[PDB]
Amino acid sequence: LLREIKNDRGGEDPNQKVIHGVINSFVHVEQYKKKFPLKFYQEIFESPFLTETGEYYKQEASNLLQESNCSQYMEKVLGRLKDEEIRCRKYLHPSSYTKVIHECQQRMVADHLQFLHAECHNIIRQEKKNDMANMYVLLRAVSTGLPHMIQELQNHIHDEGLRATSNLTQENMPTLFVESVLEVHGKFVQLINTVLNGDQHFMSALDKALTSVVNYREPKSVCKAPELLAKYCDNLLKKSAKGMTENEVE
Amino acid sequence: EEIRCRKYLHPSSYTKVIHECQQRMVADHLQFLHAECHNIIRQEKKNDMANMYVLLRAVSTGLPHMIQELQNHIHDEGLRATSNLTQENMPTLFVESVLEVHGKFVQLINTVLNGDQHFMSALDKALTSVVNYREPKSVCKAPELLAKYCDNLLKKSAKGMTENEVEDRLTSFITVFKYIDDKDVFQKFYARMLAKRLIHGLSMSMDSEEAMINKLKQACGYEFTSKLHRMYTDMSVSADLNNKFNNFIKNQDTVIDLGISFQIYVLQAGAWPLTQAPSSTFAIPQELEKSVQMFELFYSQHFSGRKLTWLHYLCTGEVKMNYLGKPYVAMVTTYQMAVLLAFNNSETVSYKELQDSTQMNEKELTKTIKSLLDVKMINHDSEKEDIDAESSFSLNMNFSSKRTKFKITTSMQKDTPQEMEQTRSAVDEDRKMYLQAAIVRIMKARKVLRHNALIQEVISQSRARFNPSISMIKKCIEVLIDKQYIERSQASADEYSYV
Amino acid sequence: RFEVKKWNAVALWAWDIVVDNCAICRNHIMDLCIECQANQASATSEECTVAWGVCNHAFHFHCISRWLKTRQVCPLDNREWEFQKY
Ligand SMILES: [Zn+2]
Ligand SMILES: [Zn+2]
Ligand SMILES: [Zn+2]
Repeated sequence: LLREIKNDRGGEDPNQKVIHGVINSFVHVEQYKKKFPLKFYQEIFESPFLTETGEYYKQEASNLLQESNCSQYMEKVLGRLKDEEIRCRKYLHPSSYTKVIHECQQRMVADHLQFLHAECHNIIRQEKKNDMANMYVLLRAVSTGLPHMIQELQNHIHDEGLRATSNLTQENMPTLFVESVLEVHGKFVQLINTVLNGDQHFMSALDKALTSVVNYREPKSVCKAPELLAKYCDNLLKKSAKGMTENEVE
Repeated sequence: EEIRCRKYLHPSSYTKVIHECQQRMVADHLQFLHAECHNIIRQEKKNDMANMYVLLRAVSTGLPHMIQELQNHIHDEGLRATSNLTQENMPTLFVESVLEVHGKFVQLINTVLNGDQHFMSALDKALTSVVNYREPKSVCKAPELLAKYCDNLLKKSAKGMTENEVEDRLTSFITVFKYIDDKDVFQKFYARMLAKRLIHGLSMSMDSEEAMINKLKQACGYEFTSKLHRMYTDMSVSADLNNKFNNFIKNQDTVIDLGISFQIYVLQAGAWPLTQAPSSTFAIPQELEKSVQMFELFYSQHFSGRKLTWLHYLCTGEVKMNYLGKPYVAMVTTYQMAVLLAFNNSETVSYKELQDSTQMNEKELTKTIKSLLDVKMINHDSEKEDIDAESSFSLNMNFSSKRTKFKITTSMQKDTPQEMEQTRSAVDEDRKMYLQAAIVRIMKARKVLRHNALIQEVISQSRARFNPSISMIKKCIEVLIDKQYIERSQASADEYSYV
Repeated sequence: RFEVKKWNAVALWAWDIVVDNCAICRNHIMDLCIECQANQASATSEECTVAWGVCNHAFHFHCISRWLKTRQVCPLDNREWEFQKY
């Protein structure tokens, strides 16, 4: 039974009805047991299967790192993870749907956090929107995966925000400063919404990174953000002779 | 009746007497007024229209029919004033005709029609329908013509256009630009033309470009012109960068002796529409390779953390040809300069030697030989002048042009339909990204909405940028399905859920 | 003989920050600086301390010192430089 599921993982398509029928026997025999109607199924097949899919996906994940970089490794893992959701759906009992996928994750993405976290810097910094939506859905399942992307996004927003509010012209500093934060805020709210599921753990990474750039102080000086945002209100709430209609101010 | 009730009645009954003198004298006969409204608007009779507007404004619900009739009249006038355009000069005359219509009808509304804000809104909607005259399911010619208009009037031309005329013309043009509702296409096209005009030195003045970017920023926002202002800022700081590089090479230990008048145009990667789409590996000539090495050293010393992607299809320079008596100095792209240096390597040269000396792809190479032969710089020694397997050709000794600074390249305009479609596809990708952002934001805010309300709120949110379609939105839901971020509701397909 | 007189060139600058790397030397921060990479026998391999700014950007002490001898601005983000650690 493990051989014709492993053969299914190799590409070939065996009899779906026969494999599902034999698997259903280990849980349909126990239908008259009032206590633990799946204890037979969870020891005859599921425990060997979870070990079989553990030593197979450990071998497959180690077989993917040799001839694939981190960019296309996640395309392959997501291809296997999506296939495994389909494969266990048509073969196993619905009780073992989560155990197979969760053990698949613990052999591909959770055992290779250090490989994914080391390349998580280049994914965030270069703004690879396709790879950032793959590193997310791989590290979202792992409990300890996101807290490094969250730091690398916060470090990216803080460096992008600081670079955007740098060396502003003295003529229009109150207006340049506000619009420089709003383009960083506007870009990364959309980037988090499109790519990182609009996650609140990442919106808090943006707010904790935009707070540092707004409250950034020059050496032996004071934070000029309250003064600059006081003039920005003053600049557009005066009687604007040139443009700045009523609908634009509001 | 107003003066009569003023001289006879109490002050508290001035309005009520007039209200019953209008609600039963021009509101009970409102059908006749509304029926003649279409004719009195289309004929454009001033005093009659003014009296008609006063009477309909007196009636509580007699004015919006006049609004619709006037809006339809403006739509028809704009359509008949913009559908007769020829291809001789479309970008100028299209915007000029739209300006004439807008100015004439603003004067008509403000002078003989009290300047009502409802009529201004109707005029704005009518002109929005006019300039966005989508030829059915084919194109939207407005943003491309507006971008071409800006490029034409900002390009350094010998026809004669003073600075003040250009400035007031752009100030007028912004009124046309305010209602395009496809501003992403115009942004990408203006970015492409701005890149070409800044790099090739076709700008009449940096002040004009900065003023136009400021006008667009005031029209839309800082997020619209952030990339354009970064392009302009890089082009302004290029002079300081050249001065700093010259100071760097003067303050080194030994004499570097570049041998060329190097003048770099380091550009920010994310802010410019340029890209390394021609991924052919180009072999830099040695005398340029020394300058490339020295500028890499400078840009790794005076700037840190920046890798410097070299563009070999935006580069040009002057080459001398003292081999045949030094007749002139030729401005030439570096792709063609490489094969000119290969000609310098050996007079008898074949295509294989060009391939091993430039390492570049065959399509760009064949383009360089074509763009050299059409200007009769070189002659093909083979039987046929076009491309073939052998392709052995040497220098032409019969080139006797009368220009001491003759230029053999003219790819300053380009605008081939392939890159036009590539630009439109980039707009489509950005539109898809914005629609995904809106969908995810709305779902995260509410988590329960229907299809029609979702479409309406997407249209309302993205009204100021473009006019999104249903298929693009459904493609965005499909992409979020593939990324397992969205899901329709199990109870009904109309509602939506969250993963 | 063809002689090139001008080479007006266009290049795109993009950020090339890699993890745990000194931006001036383009090498790892825990390794020695490129200024102290030469004459390594004279260098004691101890004075190349890692200097961190208040912008959380880490260089070597010698590299950021030589940087500050020309301009008082951080390279990776164009803000002024404040030491916080060593
Ligand atoms: Zn260093
Ligand atoms: Zn050192
Ligand atoms: Zn820094």
